[PDB]
Amino acid sequence: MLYELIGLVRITNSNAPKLEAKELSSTIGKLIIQNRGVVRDIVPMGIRYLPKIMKKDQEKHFRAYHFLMLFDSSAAVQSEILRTLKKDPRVIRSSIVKVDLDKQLDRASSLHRSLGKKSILELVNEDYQSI
Amino acid sequence: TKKIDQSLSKKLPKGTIYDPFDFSMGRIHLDRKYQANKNSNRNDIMKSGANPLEFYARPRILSRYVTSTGRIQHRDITGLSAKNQRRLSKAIRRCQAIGLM
Amino acid sequence: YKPKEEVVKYILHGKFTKNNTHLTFSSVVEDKNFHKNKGLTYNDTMLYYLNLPQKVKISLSTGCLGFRKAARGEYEAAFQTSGRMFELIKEKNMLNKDIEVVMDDFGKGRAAFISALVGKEGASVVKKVVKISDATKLKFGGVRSPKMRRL
Amino acid sequence: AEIARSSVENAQMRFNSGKSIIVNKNNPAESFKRLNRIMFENNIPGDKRSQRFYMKPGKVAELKRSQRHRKEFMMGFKRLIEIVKDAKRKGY
Amino acid sequence: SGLVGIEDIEKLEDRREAILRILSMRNSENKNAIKMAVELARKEFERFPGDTG
Amino acid sequence: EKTTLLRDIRTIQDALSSGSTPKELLEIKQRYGIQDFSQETVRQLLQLDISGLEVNLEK
Amino acid sequence: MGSLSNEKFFDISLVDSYLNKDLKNISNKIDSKLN
Amino acid sequence: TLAELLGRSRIAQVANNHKPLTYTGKKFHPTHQIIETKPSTLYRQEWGLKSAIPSKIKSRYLVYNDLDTLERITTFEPRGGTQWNRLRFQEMGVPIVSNIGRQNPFFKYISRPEDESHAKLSLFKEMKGDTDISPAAMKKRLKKITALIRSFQDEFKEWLVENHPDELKLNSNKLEDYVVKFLNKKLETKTNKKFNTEIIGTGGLSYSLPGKLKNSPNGVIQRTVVPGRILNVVKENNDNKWLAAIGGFVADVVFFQSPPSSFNSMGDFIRMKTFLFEILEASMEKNGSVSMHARLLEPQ
RNA sequence: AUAAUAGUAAAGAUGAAAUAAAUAAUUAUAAGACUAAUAUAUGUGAAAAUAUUAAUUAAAUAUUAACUGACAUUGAG
Ligand SMILES: [K+]
Ligand SMILES: [K+]
Ligand SMILES: [K+]
Ligand SMILES: [K+]
Ligand SMILES: [Mg+2]
Ligand SMILES: [Mg+2]
Ligand SMILES: [Mg+2]
Ligand SMILES: [Mg+2]
Ligand SMILES: [Mg+2]
Ligand SMILES: [Mg+2]
Repeated sequence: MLYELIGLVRITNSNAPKLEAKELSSTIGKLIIQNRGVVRDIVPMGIRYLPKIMKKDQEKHFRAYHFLMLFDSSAAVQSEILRTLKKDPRVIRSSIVKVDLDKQLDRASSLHRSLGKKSILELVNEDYQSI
Repeated sequence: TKKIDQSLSKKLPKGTIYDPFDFSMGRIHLDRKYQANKNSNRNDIMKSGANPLEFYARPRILSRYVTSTGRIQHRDITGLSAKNQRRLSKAIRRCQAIGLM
Repeated sequence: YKPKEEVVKYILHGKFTKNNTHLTFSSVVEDKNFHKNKGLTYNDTMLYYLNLPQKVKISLSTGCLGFRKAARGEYEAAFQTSGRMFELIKEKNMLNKDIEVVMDDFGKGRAAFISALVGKEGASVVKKVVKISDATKLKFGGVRSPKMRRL
Repeated sequence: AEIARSSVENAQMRFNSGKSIIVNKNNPAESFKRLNRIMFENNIPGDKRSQRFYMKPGKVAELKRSQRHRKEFMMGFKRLIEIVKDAKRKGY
Repeated sequence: SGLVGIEDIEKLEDRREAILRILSMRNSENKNAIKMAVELARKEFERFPGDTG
Repeated sequence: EKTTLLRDIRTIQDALSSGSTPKELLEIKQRYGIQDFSQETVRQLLQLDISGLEVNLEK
Repeated sequence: MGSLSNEKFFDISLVDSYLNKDLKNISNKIDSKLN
Repeated sequence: TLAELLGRSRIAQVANNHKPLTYTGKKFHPTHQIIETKPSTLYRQEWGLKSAIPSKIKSRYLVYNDLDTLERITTFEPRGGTQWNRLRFQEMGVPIVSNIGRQNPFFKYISRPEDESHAKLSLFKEMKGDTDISPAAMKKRLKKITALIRSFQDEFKEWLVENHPDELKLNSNKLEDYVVKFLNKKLETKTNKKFNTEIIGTGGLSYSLPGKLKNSPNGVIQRTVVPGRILNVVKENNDNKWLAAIGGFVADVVFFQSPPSSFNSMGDFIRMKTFLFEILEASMEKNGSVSMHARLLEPQ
C-alpha cells in the first residue's frame, strides 16, 4: 500500500535546522527499504511556525521542520513506522494517510496532486521534456 | 464642501456603456442589493473541480474557508456543493489533527 | 547574569460573570538579562519571550466598592468598579507603558467596563490601551453541565 | 541570542487567536464595536450561554431541526417578497 | 534513429526490485489476495471458459 | 539460478555485437534452449501471450 | 508516432512493434530505401 | 405545417436568452434584444408576446427573458436604451479602426497562411483554450481526442517514412513540425468549432467605412466636437488620463497641457457640468468594448 | 484538584437568601470524562444506532460485458 507520512521534526539547533530531519528521514527510509518497502519521494516543506505551542516528552515547541515522505510498504510495516515515530522525541507530530492505488499505480504526493500533478511521471516528464 | 462619500457616487468603468439612470441614487442602491461574491468561483479552488481532501497539508488554502477563530463556514456561506463541503470539512479536521491548522 | 526585571506592558483583565465583576491589572515583567544567562538554548529564549511572566498589581471586585449581594452583578456596580480601577492605575504611576485589555465573559459588567473606558472615567487609560481581546473559555464537548432548572 | 530577540515580533503575533483588535487611538469605541462583531460572527456569546446547562440529545436535535426550518422558511419568505416587489414595479 | 550510452545493470535491477516490491501480494491489501483466490476457485469449477454463473 | 533474464539478454546482445563467445552463452543456450544467438532469437525469448491474443481477436 | 516516437517516456506501441518485427522490419525498410 | 410556421414566427426569431435582466457588472455591449410595440398596439397592451404587458408600462421598448413563468408573470424590463447608445455613436461620425491594422472583418479578403505559421499555437488552443471548462468534461478532451488522434497512427507511420525518412533517422526537431501540420491537414476537413462565436469586428455597432469627410455649410469638418461630462476630479489611479461620459460611452480624455480650474472648484460634483470634447479615435477590443479616446476642448 | 506567584478582603449562589491569605489573575503538574464549528442525521445501518483524526479488517453504489436459467417472494416455529 502507498502511504504518505507528514512529520514535524524538532529544530533544536538553530545553526543546523535541517539536521534532525535528515537523520529522521534516513531512519524511516531504512526501515522501509529493509522490510520490502519502497520510498517513492521525500518532499521537504521547510521550517514553519506551529499553529500553537505544542508539547512532547516534557518539552515545548513553537516551530518545526515539516517534511513529507511518500513510501510503499505493507500494513504491518506501516504500523511499525508509526509506532517508532510516536516514540521518537525528535518527532512532534506524525500522520500516515493511505493513498489509494486502486485506479492507478503511480500517484504523486497530495501536495503535488493539489497543484494538478497527479503522477510522478508527470513531474519527471516536466523536468526532462521541458527542463 | 467639494467632497462626496464614495458610497454616494458611482465610478463608471472605462470602455463601458451607460444610461442616464446610471447617475441616479437608484443605481447606487441597486448595485448594493445585487452585490454578490460571484467572482469567487474563478478564484475559488474548491469550486474548480479539485478534490478538497488533497489540501489537508496546505493550511493556507484551507484557512480561506474558516472564520477568524477557525470555525468551518456553513455551506450557505462557502457556496460549495454538498460533496465538496463534505470533503473540505474533512480536510480541515484532518489538518487540525495533524498539527498544521 | 543579573536579574534585570523590567515592565514591558500591562494587562487589564476583566472577568464579567452573572453575579460579579473582577478587574485585575497586571505587569508583564521581562528580565532583560535572561538572554545573558549561560546554558540557554535558542528554544528556551524564544519560549521565555513568548510567554513572559506576569505580576498582579491591582485586584478589584464589585464588593470592594461596598456593593453587596445582588447589587454586585448589576451595571452600576461594574461602572463604578471600573472607575476605581482607572483611578488606581493613575495613582500608582502605572500609566507609562502600553496596556492590553482582555475581556473574559459576557455578563452585565462587560458593557459597563467598556463604557467606563471609552468615556470620561477612562480618558487617561484609553490613551495607553493598544490591543483589546476576548478570552471567553468555551469547551469542545468537555464536562457535563448541570441539569436545566425547572422554574 | 539576538537571533531569538529579533524574531519574536512575528512569533508573538504568529500564534494569534483571531479574537483581538488593534485599537484605533483616534476612535477607541470603534475598535470595541469591531470586537463585538467578531463575537457575533463566531457565536461566542450564544455558545457560552448554551453551555451553562445540559440539554438531552433528543431535545438538542429537536431545537436544531426547528431552527433550520425557521432559517429556511425566512429565505423562502424573502424570495416571495422580492417577487412581489418586482411584480409591483412592472405593474402586475 | 541512433548513431547516454546504456544504464548500468545494477540500476536496471533496482528498477525491477522497486516494481516487484510495489506489486508484491505480501505488500498489498488482503482484498487483492481474495480477488486472486476467487479467480483460482472459479477456474477449478467452471464448466467452460467464461462460465461465472 | 542467480542469472536473470535481463542480464542473459544483455549478454546475447553484446556477444552478438562483439563476437565474444564465453562458455556462459553455451550455458545460456541451455538455460533457454536458444542454440543460435541472433537478433531474431532474443525477440522470440521475450514474446508475450498478449501478442497472440491480439491476432486471434482480429481473426 | 507510436513505435516511431522520439519521446523518452514512450508507450506500449514501441514494445509491441519490437516483439512483432515492426521496428526492425521498418528500420531495414528505411535503410533499404536509403540504399 | 404548423411546426414550419412556428420556426419562422417572429418569436422564434428572437434567440433564447436567460442572461440576468438586472446585471450590475460591467456592460460593454447589448445583452438582450429590444422589443418595440407600435403606439396603437401599446394602447391595447399588445406586444406580440404570450400575455398582455401591464398597462402601467408607458415605454414602447422592453427586454424580456421568458414568455411565461411559474409565477404567472412575464420576466421583462421596460427599457430599450442600448439603441440610443448606438445612434449616438453614429452621430459622432467616428469610424471604428483597428489598433492592430487587421483586415476589415466585413470584407471577404483573400487571406494566406502568413499567420498559419502558428499551427502548434492554435491546434492546441482547442485543448488549451479551456480556461472555464469542467474538471471532467475538459478531461474528456484527453481520452476522446487520444483515440481520434491514435486512429491516424498508421497513416502517419507511413507518410513520415515516405516523405521525410531522414528526419526519422536524424532528429525529431522537424518531425514535430510534420506532426502539427499532419493533424491540422487532417482536421481542416473535420469540424472542430467550425462555428466561431467570437465577436466579428465592431459587432454591429458601426458599419461606417473610414475615409469619408463631413461636408458642412461652414466647410469640411476637421475635428468632431461632442458635448460630454467629466466623471472624476482626479485622473484614473495609475493612469495619466481622466474619464469622460460622451454619448453613452466612457472615454479616456487627454488634456492639452493643464486641467481646467473648474475641476478643483467643482470637486466631486464635476459631473454636474458639461464640457466640449474632441473624439480622437475609436478602437474595438476583443471583450467587445469600444475604446474611445477624447480631448477636452476648452474655450480659448 | 494541587502547588507556586504576586495581589488582596470578601467570594459563591439566588426571584431574594441561606447552608456549605480565599475568589479572580499568571504559571506548572495530574486525572477522568466528553467531542465546537462544519451539520442537513444530509448520508449510512436490519433496527437499536451512527458526525475530532489516522490506520487495519469486513460490508456497501451505478453502468457495461459475459454467465447461470425461476435458483423467487413471504415466512409459523
Ligand atoms: K438519517
Ligand atoms: K428450464
Ligand atoms: K420458502
Ligand atoms: K418467528
Ligand atoms: Mg443578579
Ligand atoms: Mg450537582
Ligand atoms: Mg483561582
Ligand atoms: Mg460537532
Ligand atoms: Mg433521511
Ligand atoms: Mg425472510
